[PDB]
Amino acid sequence: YEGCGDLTIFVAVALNKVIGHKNQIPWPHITHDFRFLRNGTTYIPPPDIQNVVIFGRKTYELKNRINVILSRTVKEVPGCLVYEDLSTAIRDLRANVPHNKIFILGGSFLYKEVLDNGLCDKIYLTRLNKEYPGDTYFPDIPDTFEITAISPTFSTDFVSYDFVIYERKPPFDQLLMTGTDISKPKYVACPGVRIRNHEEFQYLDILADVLSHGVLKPNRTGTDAYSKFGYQMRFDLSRSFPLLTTKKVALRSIIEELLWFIKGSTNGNDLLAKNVRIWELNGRRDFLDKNGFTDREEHDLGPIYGFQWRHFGAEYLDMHADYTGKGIDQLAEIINRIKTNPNDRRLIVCSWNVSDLKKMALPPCHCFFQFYVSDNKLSCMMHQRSCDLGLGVPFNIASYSILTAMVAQVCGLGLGEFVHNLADAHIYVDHVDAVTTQIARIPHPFPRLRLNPDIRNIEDFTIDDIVVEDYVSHPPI
Amino acid sequence: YEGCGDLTIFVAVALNKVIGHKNQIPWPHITHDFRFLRNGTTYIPPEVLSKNPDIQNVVIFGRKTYEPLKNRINVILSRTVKEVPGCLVYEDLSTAIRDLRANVPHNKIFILGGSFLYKEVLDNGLCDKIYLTRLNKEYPGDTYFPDIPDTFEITAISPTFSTDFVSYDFVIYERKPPFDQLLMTGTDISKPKYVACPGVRIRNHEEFQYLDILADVLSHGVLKPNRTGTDAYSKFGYQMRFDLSRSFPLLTTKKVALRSIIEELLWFIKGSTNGNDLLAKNVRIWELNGRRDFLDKNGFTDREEHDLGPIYGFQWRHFGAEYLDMHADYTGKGIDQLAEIINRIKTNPNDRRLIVCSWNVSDLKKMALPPCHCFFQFYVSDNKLSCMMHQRSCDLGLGVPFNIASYSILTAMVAQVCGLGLGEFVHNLADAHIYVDHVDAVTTQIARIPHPFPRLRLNPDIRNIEDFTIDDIVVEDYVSHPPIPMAMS
Ligand SMILES: [Cl-]
Ligand SMILES: [Cl-]
Repeated sequence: YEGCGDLTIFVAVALNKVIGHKNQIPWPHITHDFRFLRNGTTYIPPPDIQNVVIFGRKTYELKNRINVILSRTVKEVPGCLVYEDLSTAIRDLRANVPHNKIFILGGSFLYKEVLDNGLCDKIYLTRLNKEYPGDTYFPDIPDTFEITAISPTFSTDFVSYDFVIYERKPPFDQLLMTGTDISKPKYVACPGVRIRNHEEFQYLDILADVLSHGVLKPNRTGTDAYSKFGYQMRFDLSRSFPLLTTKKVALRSIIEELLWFIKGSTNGNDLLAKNVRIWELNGRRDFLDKNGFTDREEHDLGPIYGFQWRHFGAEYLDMHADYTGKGIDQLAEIINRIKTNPNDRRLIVCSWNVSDLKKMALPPCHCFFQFYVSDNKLSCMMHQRSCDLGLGVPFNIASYSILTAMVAQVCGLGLGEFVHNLADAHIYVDHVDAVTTQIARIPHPFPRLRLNPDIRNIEDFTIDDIVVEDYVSHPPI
Repeated sequence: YEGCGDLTIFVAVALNKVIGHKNQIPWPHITHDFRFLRNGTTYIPPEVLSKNPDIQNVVIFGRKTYEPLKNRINVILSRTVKEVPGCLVYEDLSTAIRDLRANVPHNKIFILGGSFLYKEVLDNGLCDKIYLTRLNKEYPGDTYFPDIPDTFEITAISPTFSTDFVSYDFVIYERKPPFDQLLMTGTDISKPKYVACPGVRIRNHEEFQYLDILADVLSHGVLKPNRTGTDAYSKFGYQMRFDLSRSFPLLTTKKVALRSIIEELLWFIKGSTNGNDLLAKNVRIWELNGRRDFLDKNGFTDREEHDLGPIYGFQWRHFGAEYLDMHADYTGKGIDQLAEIINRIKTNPNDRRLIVCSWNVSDLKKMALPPCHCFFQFYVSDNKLSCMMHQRSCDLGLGVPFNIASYSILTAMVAQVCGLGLGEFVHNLADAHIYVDHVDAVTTQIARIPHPFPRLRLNPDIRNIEDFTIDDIVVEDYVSHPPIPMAMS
């Protein structure tokens, strides 16, 4: 295979490695993916030259490109060049047919032959987060390749997906003009990935930033933490559901917790009854008496989140009390105001009720969020005063992404962005090794969120009405 | 001068253009400036370094310039000394360069001064690049750097730095994308309508954060109505940060009324809700919103003129108190958040709950305006105080520059009283907008090249935050472009 190196693959691959079913594409058409494949395969560095596109006899369909077929069962096709061998086809085109670049568009045998003889330098692979029935498969990529580029996660009504590139294996004034010493972070997330458009990299980079540059200082828990202050992350909720994929995150507890905030409950038995334990330790006899709540029942958590959302300013008594018509129903008012005046700049739910702090088991961590409406899409921004990057923050991202999607449905709006402000972002010293493993993992396409579309009031959502589809993740750490 | 082009200048220059005084540096030494000059004049590209291991840069001066500059070929121009301890000497510049390039293997030639040498280099177009340390203070002197020809523009700006006695930055003046990066966005493969200072390619001045946001909102913001009747271009979610140990971020691209910012802050701190307290000091920030017509239109029909309700100050000092009117005595009532958080910082700086919140949901309806700067959080690490503030509604043209300054002063005040050094101010913008009638103003502003930021000096004797007065809060070395008129809508 002399002179047949540097061939580029384009392919779309399901989660179970299927690329074809009965000579057809095993999934419903992804228009986006064909826009992508076209754009990549027609690009000419900046007169009438074209790129070459090669496929096997099976691949049953291309404009503005040279088409080359590999068959031993046909030598004539309308419009196409035909060859019996890959060896023969590459040598011939590169000597006698003037072109820019050669792409390989498929048949498993074409891909296996291209891969087995080390003839491919680059693979543009559309990753689909779903298994599809099939009979034709993309061969395993040899350990000789790594992913160097990742796009944002996208989605259709039936799958989430992205594009990757696999490949084989700074001017002085930019340093001088910082004003600081001219002469490398101890930790870098996925150093091999050079084009880093997956939203999850926002999170990996922050982990890496805190471990590299955070100050080791103490805190209320006893265990110390590396800490740094001030970050902002954004997630496009029209596109994907930002549930982290570099480790497995379970959401059942997060969703029950959100629903419980929405019901305005301060009763921790409501969660335990569903075997949700997030809040258990903070409702126990020990923790309560230690924090001065001698006179309160176990699992009475005080006027925390849910109380503030539905009853801000009401006098708290106990978790059994009736607070209907008491205090200000922030959540209800703000949903109403979104429907009635989407341009309002005060679409805020504040849990940081300063008067009620002394009565709370834990003062709120996600203290404050604000909605925004622009072109019929709902955005949300949330302030998080204390941010556990090891264990906490990933649940918080999902929670407020789900809430925003919930509020958008009931208000008849599309989805914009969740913007998450982190104040004291920290990694506890015990988690340094878990995190080091995490930032080394290449992220999968994010999942999608599907809400029951019949639900028209925020109070009517239940756990079955909130489904995350197509969640592929690395193992739990 | 055949073959005598691309000479590179390094120079340090006062606001009045003085580079020398009695053969001495006019200002107290800036060691940072020497390290900068050193690093710039001794740098060899690794390409060249590997193919010539011992190669050095050349550095030229006239006899006058009185310190050999290690790791460089020191060249010295004179007509009155034929040899110097370990240097090359020449009658004139012309021959120096010709000889150096013909017969003395070197990497790059730098011109380190004498006015006449700078003058000769500029006049004859021999220089392609100037590395200039800008000082925001005039100093007495007798040697000046020549005016820089209109043929040069600034292409790089460092962060603003400061010493005990001046603020300064570094700039570069100069004469005059891979396909996978585009494909892998997943979106269109093929320019924003507005770009701030497009000639500046290295953009480390912090003010660029604010200038880039102005351009972003103009380029991509959505025009939307609001409660003022004047519409605005609007976009959601930004974050800016300012290093308050290096400089005070008073915007330089327009003249900002510092005095009005300070009086307003002191007014918040005292917990006052009487707009007359500001008017009595000819500060008019709040006048429109305490007016009869505006109070009545928003239902505050039995309220006294310029009684603004339980806004900011009241919330900082008396959160949860019952508001009666602006004359009522509230001492002891409500929760004194400012006092308590100040106390928490001293007692336990690693507390993760150092929050002052003005967004009192129970009091929103009694307010003239619900607060725009809702909520701020303090943070300590390495004995440095940082602050993060959430602004729900951000008037980019008029309000935001005041906010940045206001909270930077506050963080400095709180730092001083807690015995802390200075960290960062971190500004979170939610609804960031440009009103339609500020569009020309801002387009003017974003083309202007930032000056180095000023410095903040607090009276060190003040130990309680309530004892600060305007004389105690000084901003030094403020250089700015002219003011830009903008209507309050
Ligand atoms: Cl407003
Ligand atoms: Cl905490």
